[PDB]
Amino acid sequence: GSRRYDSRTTIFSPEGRLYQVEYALESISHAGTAIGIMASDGIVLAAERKVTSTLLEQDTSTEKLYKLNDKIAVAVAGLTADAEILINTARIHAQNYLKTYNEDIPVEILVRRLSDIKQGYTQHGGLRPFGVSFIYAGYDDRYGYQLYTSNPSGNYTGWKAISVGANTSAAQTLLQMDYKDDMKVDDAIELALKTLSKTTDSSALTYDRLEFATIRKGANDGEVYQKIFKPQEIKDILVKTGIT
Amino acid sequence: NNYDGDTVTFSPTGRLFQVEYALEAIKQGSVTVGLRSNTHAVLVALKRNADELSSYQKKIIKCDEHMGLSLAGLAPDARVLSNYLRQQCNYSSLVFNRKLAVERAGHLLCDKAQKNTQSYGGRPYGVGLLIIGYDKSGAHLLEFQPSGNVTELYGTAIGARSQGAKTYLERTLDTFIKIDGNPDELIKAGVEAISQSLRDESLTVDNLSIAIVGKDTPFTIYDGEAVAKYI
Amino acid sequence: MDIILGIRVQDSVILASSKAVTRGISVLKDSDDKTRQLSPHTLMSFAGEAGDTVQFAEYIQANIQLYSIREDYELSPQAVSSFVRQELAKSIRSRRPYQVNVLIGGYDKKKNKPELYQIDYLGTKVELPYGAHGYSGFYTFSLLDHHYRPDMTTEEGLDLLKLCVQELEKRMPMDFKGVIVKIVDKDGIRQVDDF
Amino acid sequence: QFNPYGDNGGTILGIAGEDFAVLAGDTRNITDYSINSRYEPKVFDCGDNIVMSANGFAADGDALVKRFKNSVKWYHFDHNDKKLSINSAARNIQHLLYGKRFFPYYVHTIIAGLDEDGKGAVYSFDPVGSYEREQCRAGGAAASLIMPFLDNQVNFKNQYEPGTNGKVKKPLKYLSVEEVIKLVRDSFTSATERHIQVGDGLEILIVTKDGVRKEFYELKRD
Amino acid sequence: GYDRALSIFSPDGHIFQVEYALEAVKRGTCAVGVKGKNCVVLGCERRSTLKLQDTRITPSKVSKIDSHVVLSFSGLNADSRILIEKARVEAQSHRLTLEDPVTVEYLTRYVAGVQQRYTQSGGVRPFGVSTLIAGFDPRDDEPKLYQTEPSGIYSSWSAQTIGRNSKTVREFLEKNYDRKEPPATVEECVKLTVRSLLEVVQTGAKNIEITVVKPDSDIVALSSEEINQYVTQIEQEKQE
Amino acid sequence: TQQPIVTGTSVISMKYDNGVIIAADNLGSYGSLLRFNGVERLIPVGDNTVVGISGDISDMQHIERLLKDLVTENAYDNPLADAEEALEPSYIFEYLATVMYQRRSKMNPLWNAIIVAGVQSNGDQFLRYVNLLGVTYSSPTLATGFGAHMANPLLRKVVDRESDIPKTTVQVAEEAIVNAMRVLYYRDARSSRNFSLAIIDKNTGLTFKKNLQVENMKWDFAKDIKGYGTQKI
Amino acid sequence: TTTLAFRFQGGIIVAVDSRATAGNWVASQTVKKVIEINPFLLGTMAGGVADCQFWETWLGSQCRLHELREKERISVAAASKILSNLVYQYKGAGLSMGTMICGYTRKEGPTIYYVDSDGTRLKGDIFCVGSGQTFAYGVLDSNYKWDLSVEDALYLGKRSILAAAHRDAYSGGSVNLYHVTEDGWIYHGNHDVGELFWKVKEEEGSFNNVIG
Amino acid sequence: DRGVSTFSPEGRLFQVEYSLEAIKLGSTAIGIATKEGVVLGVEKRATSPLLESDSIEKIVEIDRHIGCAMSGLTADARSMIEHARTAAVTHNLYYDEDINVESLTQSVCDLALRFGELMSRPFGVALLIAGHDADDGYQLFHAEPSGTFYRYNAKAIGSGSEGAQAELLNEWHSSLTLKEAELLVLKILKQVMEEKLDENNAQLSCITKQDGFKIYDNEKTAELIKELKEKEAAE
Ligand SMILES: *[C@@](C)(CO)[C@](*)(O)[C@H](Cc1ccccc1)NC(=O)[C@H](Cc1ccc(OC)cc1)NC(=O)[C@H](C)NC(=O)CN1CCOCC1
Ligand SMILES: [Mg+2]
Repeated sequence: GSRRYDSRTTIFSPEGRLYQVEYALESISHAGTAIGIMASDGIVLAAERKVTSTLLEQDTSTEKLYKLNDKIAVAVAGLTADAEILINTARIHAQNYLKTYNEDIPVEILVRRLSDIKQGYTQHGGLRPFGVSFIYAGYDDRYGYQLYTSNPSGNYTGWKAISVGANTSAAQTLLQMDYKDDMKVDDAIELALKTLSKTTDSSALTYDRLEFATIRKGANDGEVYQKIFKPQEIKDILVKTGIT
Repeated sequence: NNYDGDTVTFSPTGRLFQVEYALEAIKQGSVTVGLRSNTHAVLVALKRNADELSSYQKKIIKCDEHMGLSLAGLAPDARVLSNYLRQQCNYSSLVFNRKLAVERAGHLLCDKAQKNTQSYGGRPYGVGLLIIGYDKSGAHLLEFQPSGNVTELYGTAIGARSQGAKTYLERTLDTFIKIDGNPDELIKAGVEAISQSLRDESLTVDNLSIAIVGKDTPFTIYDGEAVAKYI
Repeated sequence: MDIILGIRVQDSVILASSKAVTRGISVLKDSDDKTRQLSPHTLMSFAGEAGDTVQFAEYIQANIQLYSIREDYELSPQAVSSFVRQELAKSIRSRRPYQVNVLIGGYDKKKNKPELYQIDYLGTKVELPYGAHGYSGFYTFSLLDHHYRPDMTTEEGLDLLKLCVQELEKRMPMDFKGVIVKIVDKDGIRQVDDF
Repeated sequence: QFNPYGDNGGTILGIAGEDFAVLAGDTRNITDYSINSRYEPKVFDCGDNIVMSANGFAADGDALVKRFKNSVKWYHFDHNDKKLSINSAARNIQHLLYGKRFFPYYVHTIIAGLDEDGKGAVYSFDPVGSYEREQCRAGGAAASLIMPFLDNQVNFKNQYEPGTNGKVKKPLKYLSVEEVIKLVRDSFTSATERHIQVGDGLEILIVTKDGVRKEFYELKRD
Repeated sequence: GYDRALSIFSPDGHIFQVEYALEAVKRGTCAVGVKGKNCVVLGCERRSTLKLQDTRITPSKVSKIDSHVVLSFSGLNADSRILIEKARVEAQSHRLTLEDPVTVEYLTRYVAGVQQRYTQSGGVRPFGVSTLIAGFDPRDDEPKLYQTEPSGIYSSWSAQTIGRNSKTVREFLEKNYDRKEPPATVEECVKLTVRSLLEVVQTGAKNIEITVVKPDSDIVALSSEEINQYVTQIEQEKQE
Repeated sequence: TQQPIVTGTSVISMKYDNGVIIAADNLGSYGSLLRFNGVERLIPVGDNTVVGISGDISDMQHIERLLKDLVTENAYDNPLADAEEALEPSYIFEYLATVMYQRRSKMNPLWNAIIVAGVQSNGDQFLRYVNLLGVTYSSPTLATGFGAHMANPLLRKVVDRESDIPKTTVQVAEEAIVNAMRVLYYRDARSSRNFSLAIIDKNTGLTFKKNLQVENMKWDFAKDIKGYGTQKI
Repeated sequence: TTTLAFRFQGGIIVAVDSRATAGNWVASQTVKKVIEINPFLLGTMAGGVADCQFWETWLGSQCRLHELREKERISVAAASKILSNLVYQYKGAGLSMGTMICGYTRKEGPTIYYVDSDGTRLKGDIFCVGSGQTFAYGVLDSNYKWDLSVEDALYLGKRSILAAAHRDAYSGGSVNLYHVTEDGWIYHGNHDVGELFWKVKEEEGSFNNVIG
Repeated sequence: DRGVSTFSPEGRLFQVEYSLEAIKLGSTAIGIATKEGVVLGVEKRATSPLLESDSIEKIVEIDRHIGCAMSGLTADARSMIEHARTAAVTHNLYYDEDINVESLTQSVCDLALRFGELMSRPFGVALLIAGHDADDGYQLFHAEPSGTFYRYNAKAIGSGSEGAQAELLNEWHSSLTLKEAELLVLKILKQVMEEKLDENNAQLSCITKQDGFKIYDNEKTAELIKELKEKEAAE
C-alpha cells in the first residue's frame, strides 16, 4: 500500500530527537535574522529582509513583521507561507478570547496556544511541522512588556533580548554583551540595529533590507501604541544612529 | 521474497505469498479428520496441549443444532469465523425460519475470507476448517481454506500429517459411505482414519475429540470419558 | 429556588438567596445554599429550573477553577460575567436550554471596586447597583430606588437588605424560609450566620 | 395518524408449587370485536426448563419471545452450554424490555420454571421491564378478574382459622399440581364467562424437573 | 486519518519508539523529588546556556495540577504541556463528579494511562517526558511522591530523580536518604534536595528551582536569595 | 406515517383435506372511486405458494418485487432450487412477517393485510396472516377486511376446527369460497364482481383461476320493496 | 409509594411501604422498594418501578466498579451524584424517580441524599418521598427528636409509613425497616399492615377514626 | 518496513511472536491451582531501593471470585484489567450472577488480536487469571497476546518461567493443600529470583470460594517465608 512512501514525520531518532523538528530548525537558520529587545518603557522588533532585489516594492511589503492584535506583534523567521497560516490562527484566537471575556488576550495565553498547535504536528497526524520560528512582542496589564520565542517543536520561552534565524549564535553574544535592565526604548533601537549591522551577511545594512517596529506606551496616558516603521522612517533612524 | 510484504501484492508467477504463509499455519496445526455417510457426518480431532500441566486446546465448535466445524491453525481466527457462521445460521432461522444449507455456509465463509486477500491493511485468516452438517439434502462435509477455496467432500483431513488419514479415507471410501443408520461404526472409521496420522503419540481419553451430526442427531461433541468407548 | 437578591455598596457586594427547596406541596429543605464560589473574590447565586440550576453553577465553577489553575491568576468579575453570559447565550439556542438565572457578585482587586452583574437565562447581562431575579424584583427594585445610596457601608447594605427581606416576607405568597447572606469584598467571601 | 400498537386480547396465568410451576394461557386471538384465531398459542417452551408468555400486543409479544429464545441460544454459545437459571432469565428479560423504554413492548410478561433449589418459580414483568418473583400472577385482559381469586385461593388472603376470632390466619401451604390445575381451569372458565376477549381454548404448560408437559382444555367459543 | 503504527515490537521484544522517548527524557534538564516527614520538595535544574532570559514570564518547571498537587518533568517541554493540561482538566472533572479533589495516586494513574495510550495508538508517537508528581491527598498529612515514564509504568518513591545525570544524583540520594528517618523538617528536606542537585548542576545561582508542598494546599516556590542561602550554607560545611 | 391511496379489499382463504384455497377480487379502489379493474392481488411464488394482499396497492407492488427478487436470490448457487431447497410457504411468510414488523417499528409501515397460502414439502397445509402492524396468526379459515366479518362466519360453518379439515373436500371448500365472494359483492361497497381464485393442492399442485365472476345472484325480490315504511305505490 | 429516611443520634432509619399501582389497580403488595447497594449503602425507590429498579441496580454496578478501581468503598455523595448526573442526561425524556441514597462512610458519617428525576440532589437529615410523603411527614415531624433511641426511631419510621399506608390510597402492603449504623445496614423485618394496623391501634390507642 | 498483521514464512504473526519476547523479559509470576483454592504469586523486582515496593501492583482483583497476576510490559495490562472488570460487572448486571472464569478469560483474549492497520500493536503482557465458579470450581488460566488461553494446574510466566515450570512439573499433584501451594510458590520464586526473596520484593495472593480473592499482607507472607525456610532445613 502507501506505507512504502511514508516519511514518518512524527518519530524519534535513536538519540531521542525529532528528525523533522531538527531539520526545520536547520531550515530556519538560513532565514533572515530577526531581533527582539525588551526595554522598561517598550519593546523593539528588528528584522533583516532576505536578499532584496532593487525592483521589489518596499513600502507595500510585509515579510517579517506582522500584527496579531493592537497589543501584540510577531517577527517571523522561516517559511513565510507557513507563518501566515499560523498568524491567521493566532489572530482568530485573540478575537475568540476578546469575544468570550471582553478583555484583550494575555500575551502568554496566545503564545501557548500557537505553540500547542506546532507541538501537535510533531506528535500526530503524519504531516511535516511548520518551518517557522516566531518572536512575540506584546503588552498586557499583568506582566507588562513581554518577549517570547516559539519554534517548530512547539516549545516557547520568555526573553529580555533574543534573536532568531541566521547568525543567532553571534547575535546573542552581542546582545548579551551590551544589554542592561534599566535600558530605554531608544537605546534598544540602537542595540537592535547595531547587532544586525555586525551579524549581517550583506555588505552594508540599508533601509530597503530592513523591517522595524516598536511597541511603546508612548501614546497619550496609560495606553499602548504599535508602530510598524515606514521605509523613510527606517532610513531616518538608520542615519540618526550613524550606521549610514 | 519482495512480494510477500502484504496480501495486496502478486508475485511475478501470480502467487499470493501471504495467503500461502497463512496456509502454512494450518500445516503446523494438529490433525483433524472429517468423514460422512448418507445419514451421518462425523468430525474427529486430535487435540494438542502446551505441556502435561495444561489443558488440551479444543478443536471443535458448534455453529447450530444441525451444523458445526473442527479447526486447524490459528484458534482465534476459527473463533471469528465460527462466530460469523453462528450469526449467519441464526439470521436464516429468525428471518426465513429456515435452517442454513451447509453449501451456503461454505459460500459465505469463502466470500468472507476472500475480502481479506484483496485489500491493504488486512491479513488472510490463518486457519483451516472442516464443516459438517445435516440439512434438507442430507449429510455434508466441507473443507475451508483461508485462500477462500471451499470444497465439498465425502471425507478429508487437515493439519500436520493429514496425508496419512486422507490416503486411508481414499481407500476406505466405498466402505464408510454406506455406514447408514449406525453412528458408532462411522465414528470408529473416523477414529481409525486419524490413527494413520499419529507418530509416537496414541489416542488417550483427554486427547481425542469427536463430533457427530445426522438425521435424528443434533450436532453434539464428545470429550473426556465419553470417547473412552472408541480407544 | 425563587428569591435571589444582590446589592453593591461602597466597598462590597452583598448577595441574599432564599433557603427553601419546594416540590409540589412539600418544602423538602429549609437550609439550601443557592450559590457557588467561582473564585476567591467572585460569588454566583442562581435560581430557575430544578436540576439545571446546580448543574450549570457547578459547570461554570469547574471552568473558572480550571482557568485559575492554568494561568495561576484570578479572572476579573467582568471577565467571569462575560464568560457566563456567553455560555447562557449559547444555551438558549440549544436543543434543551439551561433555564437558570444568575447574579454574579465580585470584587475586582485591580480596580478595588465591588461589581454586581445580573444575567438571565437568555444571556441578558447588566451591571447594576442592586439586582434581583424572579418576582422578588417587583417589590425590591422600587424599595431600593428609594432607600439605596451609592456610598453606603456594608452594615448599611445589610440593613437595606433586611428591609427587602421583611417586605418580601410580608407580601410574597410563598414561604421561602429566610435567606443566606454572603458578602464579597477585598478580603474575599464570607457568610453572615445570623440573619 | 398511524398507530403502531394494537390489542390482541387473551389472558395468562402463572402459579408455582413446591417442586413444579404452571404457566397457562387461553388460545383465543382477537382484534376489536373479531376473532382472528381460536387456537393461537402464546405460551412457549424457551429451553432450560423456562416457559414464557408475553400477552397484550401479539406482534410485540412474539418479537420478545423470539429475542429471549435467541438470548438463551447465545447464552449457551458464550458460557459453555451453562443452564440459564430462572432468576438470570428474569434479569435478562428486564434489559430486553427496558431497552425499548421509550417505545415499549406492549405486553405483560410472565415466565415460569424451577429455581436453583428445585422449587417452583414465577416471575412477572410490566411493559418496560420491572419484575418481581411471586407465587402467583395473572396477566392480560382478564388479569383484574382472575388475580383477586388467586390471592384468595393460592395465598389464602382474608381467610382466617374458624373459631379463632379472626386472630389466627389460614396457614400458607404449597398446593399439589392436581389442586393448581383445578384453580387454573376454574379461573379461566370464570374469566371466559365475563370477559369477551377470553375463550375458545386453554393451554397449560407444566414444568417439573423431568421437563415440560402440556395439557389442553376446551373453553366456551362465544 | 493518519493510522500508521509507529510504536511496534522489534525482534528482541523492545518497542524502540518508547525507548527512544526515554532518551529524550535523558537529554532533558534534571528534576528531583524528595519527600520528608511532613512535606515533599521538588527540585529542578535550569541550564545556564540561556542568558538574557525573562524569568517572570518563562514557563516554570514545576506546575500546579490542582491546589494540592504539583507536577515536574524531564524531557520535551512542548510534550509536557499536553500532559499538564489533560491532568488539570481531569482534576476539575474529578472534583465535579466525586465531590472530592484527586488523590496523588489517582492523578498519577491518569497521567500514566495517557502516556501508555500513546504507546499503542495508531498515528501517534510516545510522549518524550517522564514526570514527578507530588502532593497530599485531601484531609491527609502523609506525603506522596510518584514517578511516571513514556511506557506508562508508574510507582511511588521516597526520593527520586529524572533527566540528565539523574544516575549521579540517584546515587547520592540512595546513600544520603534514610527510610527509617526521612528529613524531619522543611529545612532538612530542601537542603537534601539542593545538595543532590549540586552534585550535577554547576552554580547554585539561577540554575536551581525549588518548590515546597505542604499539607492542605500549602504550596510555595522559593526565590533566588532563599535558595542561594542553602547553596552558601552547604559549601561552607563542605570545606572540611 | 402513511395514508393508503389506491386500495384492494378482502382476501379470503381456507384449508381443506389436501391443501388450501385463496381468493381476492380484481379491484383497485381510489377512495369511493372504483378506479382500476384489472388488478391482480393474488401473487404466486413458485408452484407451492400464493400470497394474497389487501390494502395499499403501491405497497402491494413493492411486495411483489420483493417476492420476485426472493425467487432470484434463492436460485443463486443453489443446484436444488427446484427441488429440496425450493422456497417453502413458511420461508416466504416469515420473510414478509419480518419486513412488516420492521417497517411498523420504524413508523413507516407497508399498509397491507397479507395472507400466505401454500403447501409445505411434507404435504402439510400452510395458511397464515400478517398485517401492517406485524401481527401474525393462523386458523383453518383466514380473511382480511370485510372478509373477516362476513366470509369467516360462512367458512367456519364448513371448517370450525382442526378435525373438520380432513372431512372437507376441494369441491365443498371452493363452493364455500365462491359463495363468500358473492356475499362480499352484495355487501362490501369497495368490492367488484370479477375475481381470481387459487388452489394449492398437495397432489394436483397450483391451479390459478383468472377472470371468475360472481353469479347466481338474488335480486328479484327487490321489485317488491316500495318506499321506506308507509308507501303503497 | 411512601418512603422515608431520617438521621438521628444512633444513625439512620429507613422505612418504605410495599405497594405497586397501575392507576387504581393494585398491581402488587409485596414489592421491594429498598435496594441494598453494598453493606454500607441503601437506595430507596419511588416513582416508575422499572425506572427505579433498573437504574438503582445499575448504580450498584457503578459503585462496585468504583471500589475495584479505587480500592475503597464509594462515598454516599459520589454514589448519589452518579445517579443524579445519569437522570439529568435523560432530563425531559420522561423518567420518573424519587430516590434516597442512604449510607455510612468514615469521612462523611451517616448521610442521606435525595435524588429525583428532574435532577434535584439534596443533602439532608429528614426526607419523605412518594405519593404519600405528606402523610409520613405529618407523623414523623411531629414526633422527631435527634435524641430518639434506636428502639423509638425504628418505631417512628414504621409508624410513619403505617400512617401514610392508611390514608394514601396508593400506599400500603407492608413496612420494610432498615437501620444504618457505623457497622453497616441492619434489616428490621417485613411488617404486614394487615396485622400491624390493628396491633398498633390496640396497643397505642390511636386510629380512633376507624371502626374498632 | 512491513505490515503489522504480517505472517512469517513459518505461519506465525511477527508482532505476536515479538511481544512474546517482551514477556520473557518481565518479572516472574507463578500460579498454582488446588481443590482448596488457587494461589497467585509474583516477583515485584524494584529497579532501585528508593522505590516504595508496596506501590508495585502486579497482582490485581477483577471481581470477588476472580484474581489476576501479570508479567511483561505491565502498563499494557491496565486496559486489559479495566475491560475484565467491566466484563465481570456487566455480566452480573445482565444476568444477576457471577461470570464464569473461562468466559472472563475469553472476553479478555478477544482484545488480544484487535490490532493492526483497533490498537496499533499487540499487548506486551501475559496474564495469569485465577478464579472460582460453581460449575468448574477452582481454575487457573494463562492468557497470551496471541488471543490464546490454556487452563493450567500450575503455571509460571516471565524471565524465570521455563526453569520454574520444570519445577512445577515435579512438585504438583492433585491433592495439594492451600498451605502446601503457598509454600511451593514462595519456594520456586526464591529459586528463580535474582535478589534474595523476602516480604518486600515478593507478593502472595489467593482466591477461595468462601473468602474470595485476597492479596496477602507483608506480615502474613513473611511468616510463610519463615515457615518455608524452617521446613527446608528440617531434612
Ligand atoms: C407508589 C405505589 C405510588 O406509585 C410508588 O411510587 C411506587 C414505587 C415503586 C418503586 C419500586 C418498586 C415498586 C414500586 N410506584 C409504582 O408502583 C408505579 C407508579 C407509577 C406508574 C407509572 C409511572 O409513569 C408515569 C410512574 C409511577 N407503578 C408502575 O411503575 C407500574 C407497576 N408500571 C407501569 O405503570 C408501567 N408503565 C410505566 C411507565 O411506562 C409505561 C408502562
Ligand atoms: Mg362471540
